[PDB]
Amino acid sequence: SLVKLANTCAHLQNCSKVRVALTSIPYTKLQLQFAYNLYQQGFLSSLQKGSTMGPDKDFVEVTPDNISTRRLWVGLKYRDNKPVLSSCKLISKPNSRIHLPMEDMKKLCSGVTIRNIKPLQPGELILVRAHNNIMDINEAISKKLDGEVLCRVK
Amino acid sequence: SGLVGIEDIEKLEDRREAILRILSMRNSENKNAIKMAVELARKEFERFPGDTG
Amino acid sequence: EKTTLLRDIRTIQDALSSGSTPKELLEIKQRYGIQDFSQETVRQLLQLDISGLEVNLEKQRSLIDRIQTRLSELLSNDLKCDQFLKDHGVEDPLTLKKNIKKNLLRKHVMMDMQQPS
Amino acid sequence: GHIIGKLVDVTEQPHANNKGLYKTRPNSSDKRVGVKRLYRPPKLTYVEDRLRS
Amino acid sequence: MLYELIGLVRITNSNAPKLEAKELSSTIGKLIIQNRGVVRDIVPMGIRYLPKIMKKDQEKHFRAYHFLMLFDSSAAVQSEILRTLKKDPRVIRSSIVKVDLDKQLDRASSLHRSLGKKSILELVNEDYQSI
Amino acid sequence: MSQPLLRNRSPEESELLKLKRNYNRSLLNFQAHKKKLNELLNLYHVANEFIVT
Amino acid sequence: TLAELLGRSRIAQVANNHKPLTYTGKKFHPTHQIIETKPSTLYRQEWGLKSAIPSKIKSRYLVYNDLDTLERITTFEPRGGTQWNRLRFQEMGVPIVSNIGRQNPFFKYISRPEDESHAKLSLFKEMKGDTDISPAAMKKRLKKITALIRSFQDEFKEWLVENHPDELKLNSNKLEDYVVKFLNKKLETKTNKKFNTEIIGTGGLSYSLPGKLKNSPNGVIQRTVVPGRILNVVKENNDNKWLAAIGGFVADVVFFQSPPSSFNSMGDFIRMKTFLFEILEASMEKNGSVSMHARLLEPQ
Repeated sequence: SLVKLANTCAHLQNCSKVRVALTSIPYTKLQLQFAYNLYQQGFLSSLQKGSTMGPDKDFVEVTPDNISTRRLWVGLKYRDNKPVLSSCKLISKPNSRIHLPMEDMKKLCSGVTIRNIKPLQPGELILVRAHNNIMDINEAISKKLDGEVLCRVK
Repeated sequence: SGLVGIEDIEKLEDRREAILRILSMRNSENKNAIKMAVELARKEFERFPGDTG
Repeated sequence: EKTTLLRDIRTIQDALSSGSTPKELLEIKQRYGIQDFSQETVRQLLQLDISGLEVNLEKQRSLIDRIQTRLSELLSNDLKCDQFLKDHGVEDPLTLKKNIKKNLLRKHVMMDMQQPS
Repeated sequence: GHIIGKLVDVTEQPHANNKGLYKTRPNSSDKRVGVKRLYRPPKLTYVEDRLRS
Repeated sequence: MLYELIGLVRITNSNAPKLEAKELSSTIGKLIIQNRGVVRDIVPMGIRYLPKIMKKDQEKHFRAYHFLMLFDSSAAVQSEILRTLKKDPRVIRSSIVKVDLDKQLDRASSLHRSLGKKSILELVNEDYQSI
Repeated sequence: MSQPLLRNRSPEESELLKLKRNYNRSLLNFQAHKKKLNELLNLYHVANEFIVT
Repeated sequence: TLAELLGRSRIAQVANNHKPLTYTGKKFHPTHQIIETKPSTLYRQEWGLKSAIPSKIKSRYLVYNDLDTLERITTFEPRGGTQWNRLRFQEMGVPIVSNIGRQNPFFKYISRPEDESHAKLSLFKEMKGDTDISPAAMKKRLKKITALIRSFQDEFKEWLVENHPDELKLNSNKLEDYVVKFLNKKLETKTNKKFNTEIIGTGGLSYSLPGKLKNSPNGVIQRTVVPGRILNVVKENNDNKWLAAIGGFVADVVFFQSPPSSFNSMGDFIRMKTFLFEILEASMEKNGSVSMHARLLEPQ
């Protein structure tokens, strides 16, 4: 759900403003892939599965009995009195989805505004979804993949 | 544990008549009649015992 | 039929305590089908379905409680668990996963408390 | 020493409750996010306080 | 439905103060029991002075015999009883309030419930187990 | 990341779940049925004070 | 850890109290813990509380409710006067005695069931000692208990038919007795109000044991003479005794035969003069008050 992803992006911005160290997001495959990319790119300190009440200390198998109570817990980073994850916005919106070929993704990473999408800025992460997998735009260009430009994180 | 006799049957029949007048559907609110109808309708359409949704 | 249960049950309990056998009883032996008039026949004329439900509910609760205790204990003792599986016909249960084998245990505990009963 | 942030799953409540009913699904309280409890300063309690009173 | 009737009967004869009240209770009780109704209780409240001088059928009153009657009947019967009470010259004031039976089948009169006795069984069991 | 997001209920787990849920519904129906009979008994005890004749 | 230390801190030792610091009802015993500061700490407004007490306070004793409040002040009253009432009682050397001749609460006596013959009086006190209980929390004592007692039905349906079958077939006058005992026997193991909050004996007013004589240079003291004040110039209405103010306590004064003539003369200013009294006895009531009886010793 792109709506759920929009909710998460707005949630992370709200948490950054108040500087909470730990927050939770909905437990779904898309959310987990989104969070994992942020973690590997250095935007998130930690990524743990858990429940509505907090991160799990020991592994808890997820089943239909507890799926409704599952959450993903992410740790936010702050350095030099500045939040590392300041902004998080969707590019492809629920009411206007954007699919780009690899050629147009290369132009976006080269300073060209494609379909009103502002080009990639220094230190910014743009995520792309291809065949239900989320990857950095630079990785999609390396794999010659065409995909939906989901969001940009800075 | 026994060794006021028994009540006359006419008195026990009057106790039954009072209980059946107090519990008569024709003496109760219309909402009670509708509650019974909902149960009857549910059992004619249910897929299994306990199917209400 | 003006005859009422209370009155009829007051004749089967007075005729059974006085010895009188008016033809009404024979009729009552047809109104209800109760050919024999004993203290254990009025108790079976006045049986309420609720009583049966109360016993079915205890059996249902027993089964659930027994299945859970059995599997709970079996899992606590890996040795008794491995034996349990072999006794029920599992081949080399030792070489199995927790989920691949707990399902077997659950399927067996529920095959030893629901099939035998 | 009470643990904060732990949710008891329905799998951990196999036996019936004080009402005689089994728990088969999460309740409404279990489905509300409880992040606020992680940040609220815990209320410190002591058994000795009860004896002192 | 359970109903609670409170009627203020006229005391015409000072020698027989509780005469029209008895005659009236019999009339109302007969309507109830003859129309599939049940009379649960009849609590006399005694002669009381009216809060003011009241009027009815071109007559004035300064006192009345108060009585309560808890009865079970259908809505149609309850309206019939109220219509007869509003027309009887004996009755000065009459009110019929419904007593909810949603939670329990045996409710005592408001007078008794005000004193802590919620059911007629509590009143009867305090007249047998302790009297 | 490699762990499956959801593990479907085994057929056995679904059987035990159905037993508990059927029991929960049946127990509540029985308890309500018995409560109604206990109120009918307490109404019989007082029906001697009610007037129908 | 810090949590362990905090629990044992001197501030933790003071039991939580939100009772009104300004109470205008009847006072029978202390309600707040007196806090004392040394002269050196008083010079620096240090009382061991959260914040400095205002320098205006010159007393070394206070009583408080809250360390801090939404009004950014401490809720305290700079008074410690219940200690002087206790010390003045000690100076009168009158031991507190039981008017009912009960066992001394400060001694571990071997008691027996002599008073336990009222099992039905106190077992039901748990549900009947509800003078000031909520209309629905007290009603929760009816269903919650009914289920607990109803869970012992099988145990009492077998014990009664195995220990007293005759009563079950003859009369219930003795069956009711076996019921009261059964629940208590099955409740002594339970913990219903296992902690009793009632005042124990004197409540700490006096730990003096009766019996000792007071030696003096002029011989053994046989009658204790204490200065006091008569409050009213007319005996307590409906009572045959006046009221006196002796040592921070209000006592009932019994006169030899007549009332001194200074009463009529002084009138409503009788409290302005000091008389000598003899303290006959001192008793303790269940409310926690002290029933001091005195005698207006008049110069003769």
